[PDB]
Amino acid sequence: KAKVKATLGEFDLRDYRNVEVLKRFLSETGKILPRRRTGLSAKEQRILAKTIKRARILGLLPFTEKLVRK
Amino acid sequence: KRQVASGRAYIHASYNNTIVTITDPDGNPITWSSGGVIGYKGSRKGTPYAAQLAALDAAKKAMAYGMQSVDVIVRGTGAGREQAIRALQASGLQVKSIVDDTPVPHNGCRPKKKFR
Amino acid sequence: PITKEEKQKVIQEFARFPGDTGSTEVQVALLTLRINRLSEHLKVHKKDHHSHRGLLMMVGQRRRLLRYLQREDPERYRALIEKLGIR
Amino acid sequence: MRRYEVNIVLNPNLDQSQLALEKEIIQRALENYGARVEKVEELGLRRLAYPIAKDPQGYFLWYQVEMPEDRVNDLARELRIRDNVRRVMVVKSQEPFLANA
RNA sequence: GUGGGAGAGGGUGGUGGAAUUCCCGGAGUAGCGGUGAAAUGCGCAGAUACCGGGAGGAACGCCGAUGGCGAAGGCAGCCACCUGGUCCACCCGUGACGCUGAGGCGCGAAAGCGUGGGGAGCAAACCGGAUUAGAUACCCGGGUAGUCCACGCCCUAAACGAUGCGCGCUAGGUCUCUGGGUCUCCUGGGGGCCGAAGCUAACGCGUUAAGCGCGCCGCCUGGGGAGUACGGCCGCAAGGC
Ligand SMILES: [Mg+2]
Ligand SMILES: [Mg+2]
Ligand SMILES: [Mg+2]
Ligand SMILES: [Mg+2]
Ligand SMILES: [Mg+2]
Ligand SMILES: [Mg+2]
Ligand SMILES: [Mg+2]
Ligand SMILES: [Mg+2]
Ligand SMILES: [Mg+2]
Ligand SMILES: [Mg+2]
Ligand SMILES: [Mg+2]
Ligand SMILES: [Mg+2]
Ligand SMILES: [Mg+2]
Ligand SMILES: [Mg+2]
Ligand SMILES: [Mg+2]
Ligand SMILES: [Mg+2]
Ligand SMILES: [Mg+2]
Ligand SMILES: [Mg+2]
Ligand SMILES: [Mg+2]
Ligand SMILES: [Mg+2]
Ligand SMILES: [Mg+2]
Ligand SMILES: [Mg+2]
Ligand SMILES: [Mg+2]
Ligand SMILES: [Mg+2]
Ligand SMILES: [Mg+2]
Ligand SMILES: [Mg+2]
Ligand SMILES: [Mg+2]
Ligand SMILES: [Mg+2]
Ligand SMILES: [Mg+2]
Ligand SMILES: [Mg+2]
Ligand SMILES: [Mg+2]
Ligand SMILES: [Mg+2]
Ligand SMILES: [Mg+2]
Ligand SMILES: [Mg+2]
Repeated sequence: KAKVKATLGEFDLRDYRNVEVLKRFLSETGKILPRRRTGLSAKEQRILAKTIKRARILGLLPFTEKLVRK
Repeated sequence: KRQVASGRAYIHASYNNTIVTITDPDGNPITWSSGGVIGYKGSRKGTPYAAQLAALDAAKKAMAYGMQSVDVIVRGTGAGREQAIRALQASGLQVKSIVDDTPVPHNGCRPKKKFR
Repeated sequence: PITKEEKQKVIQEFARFPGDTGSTEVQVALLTLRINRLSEHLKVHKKDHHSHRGLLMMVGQRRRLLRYLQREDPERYRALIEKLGIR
Repeated sequence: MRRYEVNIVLNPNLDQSQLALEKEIIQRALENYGARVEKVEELGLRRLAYPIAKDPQGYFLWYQVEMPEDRVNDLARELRIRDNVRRVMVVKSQEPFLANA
């Protein structure tokens, strides 16, 4: 149940262009994962947010998705 | 009369009623049902039993249309929302996947007084 | 905004002597620069109130330092004022 | 003058004549608004997460540039005029804040 | 002064997706909606549910917090431009240049007013359906002003920390935001919770003072009458001081 950053490399938080890493911070849905599960810090999380949103505008990352099972 | 084989199943659940629509893979409806479709009239429609009977009605109506493989879409929180799906398990239809698509806004619209 | 080039231009223009950053003269100059900047920004954007408060603050400070200067040596005051073309 | 990043996403199905055309127009606009190009990364065809203009994919261009600040918004306005250009996002260049490093 | 920092601080222009409503098309029938239960309402002129396309307005989910910013009112999608406040480090510059502040001037949630736009959702009034002894209300279906933008007015409030501003002083502990550091920790600057001394009628306050002092401004003097009367001023009016 380890938090994201815990299993992850050394990466640029301000890079909107890189999906490979950023996707990992999103949820099953398109939601942006809370700090509890992203293992980040205040400033960290706060930069990640704006970065993700940037990506989203570019269509690289989902605004939202659909849930499965249920 | 189309003999539609595999198709899509949508379940729209509210607290006043539960209704079901079954469609072809590109989404166009085949047959449907609801709590009012069967006997029930008033609040009785929002009950789970109504949901079961509804899902089943739609199911049979699909059987006659030559339906077998079905994917499920569920929209809304409501009583017997689950029971609907439970009925489609025993529908005699193979249920490939279940998905919750329930629409939620990013807060565009001021809701009704009842809702805030 | 105000770049460092412009800054230093002003400071080294108004310095009482080399290496003087903080003279009353210098302060009032810098102030005045930011003042004229802001007010030109308020020629348009008339609805920006918060900045306008800021400008009130700046004005206040400037008028204060000038009051000091003219209290201590009136000549430097005349000089500065006539150089900048103010109050 | 300051350092910015121009992000351009345009229609994926372009003929090479069409592509070179659109890129030519881009270059033209850049030269016309006084933007010098420090470097460029073209990643081209990519799968969008949501369809943009009825289509699942998009063609991607990334420019690092330097240019007068006052002209930037105009530059975006101009770059979006082209029909074939679906997305234009200009950002200010920023130092790479890192983590877990 | 220099060098760094955080931020929904303000103004302008762009711009992205989710949803609602409407319109167009596909496919599809007998109801949908709604409540404690119901009815008005909508539906064979084809609704509800489902798929694709379009139009338009308003507000920005997750991130989001017990968080951040601002003097207050208040400020949340993303981008750029214009711009305010503020904090730390270095000990570099001026040399008491300081604090408060009756008047004045400016800002000032919401509702309200004027002129002109805009109008999706919501919704005073209002039109209906219920409930009830009655329903002029709660609940349900509609619906105008308004809510939105530009410009000009209004100047109120539980405008709340019901706690004026500045400075010095008086144990700590714990959580936190944000800088620097020789980075189990120390040191500044914000946000909380416990508690020393002390205060307080009590509750409680307690380095974010309601403690110990100093400066300056505002204000109080039993309740009802009454934020009413007269007068003045401001206001298009409502009305405000
Ligand atoms: Mg019902
Ligand atoms: Mg275009
Ligand atoms: Mg802002
Ligand atoms: Mg803004
Ligand atoms: Mg139709
Ligand atoms: Mg009819
Ligand atoms: Mg009828
Ligand atoms: Mg009729
Ligand atoms: Mg319209
Ligand atoms: Mg929240
Ligand atoms: Mg408040
Ligand atoms: Mg700033
Ligand atoms: Mg010294
Ligand atoms: Mg000396
Ligand atoms: Mg003062
Ligand atoms: Mg006001
Ligand atoms: Mg208003
Ligand atoms: Mg009006
Ligand atoms: Mg309504
Ligand atoms: Mg109503
Ligand atoms: Mg006092
Ligand atoms: Mg540190
Ligand atoms: Mg503060
Ligand atoms: Mg502290
Ligand atoms: Mg005690
Ligand atoms: Mg305490
Ligand atoms: Mg004190
Ligand atoms: Mg007291
Ligand atoms: Mg009396
Ligand atoms: Mg009154
Ligand atoms: Mg009298
Ligand atoms: Mg009078
Ligand atoms: Mg009059
Ligand atoms: Mg009144």
